[PDB]
Amino acid sequence: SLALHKVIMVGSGGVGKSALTLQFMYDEFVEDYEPTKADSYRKKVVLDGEEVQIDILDTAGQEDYAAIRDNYFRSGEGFLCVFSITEMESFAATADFREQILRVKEDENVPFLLVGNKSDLEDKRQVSVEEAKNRAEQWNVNYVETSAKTRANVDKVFFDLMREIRARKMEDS
Amino acid sequence: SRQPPLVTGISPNEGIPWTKVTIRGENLGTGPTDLIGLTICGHNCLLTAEWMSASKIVCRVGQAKNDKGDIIVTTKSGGRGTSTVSFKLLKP
Ligand SMILES: Nc1nc2c(ncn2[C@@H]2O[C@H](COP(=O)(O)OP(=O)(O)NP(=O)(O)O)[C@@H](O)[C@H]2O)c(=O)[nH]1
Ligand SMILES: [Mg+2]
Repeated sequence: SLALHKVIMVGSGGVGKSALTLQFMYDEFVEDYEPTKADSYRKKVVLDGEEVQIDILDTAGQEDYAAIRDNYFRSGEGFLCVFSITEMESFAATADFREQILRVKEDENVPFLLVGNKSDLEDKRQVSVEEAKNRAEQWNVNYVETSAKTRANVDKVFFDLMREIRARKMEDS
Repeated sequence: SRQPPLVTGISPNEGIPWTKVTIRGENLGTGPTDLIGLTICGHNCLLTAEWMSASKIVCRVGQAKNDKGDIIVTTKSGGRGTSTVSFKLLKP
């Protein structure tokens, strides 16, 4: 009977979709290599004082998915589009994910956040803050830099995305 | 003693029989010997269950007996648990 916000993690391989998820879900961070196929998480969280349930579908980075993505994306209400600030390639890949998402959901204003992860590795930054911000404004979505390691802004991106999904459900009901 | 097990994460969330899955949650056991029950889709997976921490257990799924992807963990300390997520058993 509680509200249920369905979030979907998208982005290229190794950008930190799982790390962000596991830090948010279990307050942990471990430097490990474990490519994702498709993982599901769901727990009670308190959003602006109200108890709700967040559901997170953590997906594969590899672009070896085509029609599979469509099904996943269709089941989600909000998306965290993640890339690593240390890998320009993952950043350029976001345009594709965005395209594929807007298509299946048939909504240009679907809850969406551009996430520049691995902010703690400033020394290896390949994507400038300015560049990332401009793209976010072009798509009309917020941009947030995160660190699954120090947890900086991790809770924020999940909460902000939920607030968007929340707002969305207000309008439609 | 402790509270009931609560499975809140499943990785991956689907797979063919005998797929290795990582189970995440709360109160999944105060120790390796605390685990006395592990059923996924009605299938008893206890024999392949490897306790890692109170928030993590790894095991292998087996052929379903149920059509619901329920993940039931039972510990000596907290009893029978529940899950917020489900597993989808795939066919080869
Ligand atoms: N320093 C640092 N390392 C991070 C951060 N986020 C992820 N990492 C590291 O980067 C690696 C890849 O992270 P991971 O979460 O597996 O990436 P992914 O996007 O889920 N991979 P895939 O698409 O293959 O499923 C891991 O070794 C992880 O510890 C971060 O914010 N800071
Ligand atoms: Mg992953």
